[PDB]
Amino acid sequence: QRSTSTPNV
Amino acid sequence: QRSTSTPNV
Amino acid sequence: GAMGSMERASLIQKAKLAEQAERYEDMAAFMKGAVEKGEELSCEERNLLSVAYKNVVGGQRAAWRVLSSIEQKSNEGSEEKGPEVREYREKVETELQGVCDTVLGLLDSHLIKEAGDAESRVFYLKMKGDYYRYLAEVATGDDKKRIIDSARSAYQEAMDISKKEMPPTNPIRLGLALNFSVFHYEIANSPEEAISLAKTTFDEAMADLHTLSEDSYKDSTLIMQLLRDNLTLWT
Amino acid sequence: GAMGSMERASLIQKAKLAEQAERYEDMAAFMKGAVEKGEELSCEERNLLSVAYKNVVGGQRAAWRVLSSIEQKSNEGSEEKGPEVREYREKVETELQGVCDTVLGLLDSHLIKEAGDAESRVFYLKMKGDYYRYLAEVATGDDKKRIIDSARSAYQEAMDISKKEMPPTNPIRLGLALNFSVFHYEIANSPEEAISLAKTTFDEAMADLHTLSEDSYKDSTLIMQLLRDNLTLWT
Ligand SMILES: *CC(=O)N1CC2(C1)CN(S(=O)(=O)c1ccc(I)cc1)CCO2
Ligand SMILES: *CC(=O)N1CC2(C1)CN(S(=O)(=O)c1ccc(I)cc1)CCO2
Ligand SMILES: [Cl-]
Ligand SMILES: [Cl-]
Ligand SMILES: [Mg+2]
Ligand SMILES: [Mg+2]
Ligand SMILES: [Mg+2]
Ligand SMILES: [Mg+2]
Ligand SMILES: [Mg+2]
Ligand SMILES: [Mg+2]
Repeated sequence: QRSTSTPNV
Repeated sequence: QRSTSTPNV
Repeated sequence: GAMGSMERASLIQKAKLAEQAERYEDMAAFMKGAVEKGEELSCEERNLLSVAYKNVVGGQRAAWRVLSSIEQKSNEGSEEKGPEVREYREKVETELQGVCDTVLGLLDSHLIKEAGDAESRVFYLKMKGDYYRYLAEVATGDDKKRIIDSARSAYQEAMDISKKEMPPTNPIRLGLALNFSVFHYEIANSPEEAISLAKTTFDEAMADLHTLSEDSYKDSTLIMQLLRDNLTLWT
Repeated sequence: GAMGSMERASLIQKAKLAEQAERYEDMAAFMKGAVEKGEELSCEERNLLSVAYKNVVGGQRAAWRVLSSIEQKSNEGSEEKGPEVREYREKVETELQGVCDTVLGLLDSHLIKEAGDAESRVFYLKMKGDYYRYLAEVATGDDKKRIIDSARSAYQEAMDISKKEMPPTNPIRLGLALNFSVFHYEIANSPEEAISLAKTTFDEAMADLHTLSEDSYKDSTLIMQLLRDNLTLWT
């Protein structure tokens, strides 16, 4: 599973 | 609410 | 056009890849290229064409509805915000119309005229009805009535063939009837016609389910549920 | 370019409309036009720029991953299917690279050089790191090492400023640290560096939460949870 980067907000 | 038309399959 | 140099089979292969990648604009371009090779399309290839353009126009229709709603609200106590909402709604609308015109163009040059089997001819005429219906959704001018009539005429021709040539459970026949019922309800201001068509279609399909294999039964009942969903919404 | 004739404020207004309509390619084009007016961007306008391009490149990255996986499988007992998978992966890759180059171009001409406040400068340097990282995801050639180093250098400059100029709970500082940790883990083959950065970032933010209003607390803790999610994944 891929690491999470900063999402849109 | 909108009527449902044929979906993709 | 731009796909002129690519093999038909490669266009079909790439359409399938684009579908997997959820790249529907690419998928549509590949399938337009395939149609423009001039050969008739198989059932699977018609499905690829359908999926690609439905997804493209579907996104445009959703965007158009968002923008139209904002525009309507602007025209109620509303503060003046200038021409931008209208301009941008118009931009999206023009693009949507362009996609519809592209599909109608493929149908007219020359998919429909070469389609002689019931499955192909009904499918293409349904598609013609659908894309005129999408044009009708955004029409307001001198031409809205003619667009509506064009949709009606395509659906009616498809209906006439489907009733003569296909069993009542045939998925193309069912999907056509579903969409023509939506036309009646949403476009033609004919809710009673819509309800009648959906009811009759459902009932005649129900009576023919016994003739079907397990797999065909699954296909037919899915669309029948959509008829039922609309009947519930409409009554 | 094509947005040269539109007012800055109209481009911003239309970017917001495009966001509402989930029209992210349009949103990106409007915000590119706004940047090219030559004025600095506010925090809200930087957010619009960010959202637009993140959504565009995000779809490209997802598509690229699908196609790369199909391509890898083709190269295992696999039957030869010709050049189409590679060609189409290359097409998507080229488009992705183009978007990255466009963003990096805006940053270089002239967003970064005019950014003197910590929030703006850190944000833009983070963005530079991110888009080099996306280039690195698809790089295989003579240049992969240099692309990685370019990402690293941008993130490091951003990190240095953020540590000096922003509290440990600042969302831009936190998001930068999150993304630089992902760089370390996913790109630079440095999982220990990734874990260390995520841990230290989380812990220093935790210790500063007491200084925050309810609303700022919400913002900081959201990103902290993402650090924690990655730490859980990575350990
Ligand atoms: C075999 C053939 O020509 N096909 C075209 C189709 C398969 C069916 N169409 S459709 O719009 O008629 C349709 C029927 C049932 C369902 I559930 C969805 C759509 C779509 C493309 O593939
Ligand atoms: C105020 C300012 O310059 N902003 C840019 C931002 C608000 C924040 N970035 S971000 O990538 O730094 C980010 C931080 C926290 C979260 I949750 C997501 C993203 C995104 C654009 O808006
Ligand atoms: Cl516009
Ligand atoms: Cl290609
Ligand atoms: Mg040939
Ligand atoms: Mg007022
Ligand atoms: Mg118009
Ligand atoms: Mg001006
Ligand atoms: Mg074999
Ligand atoms: Mg390449």
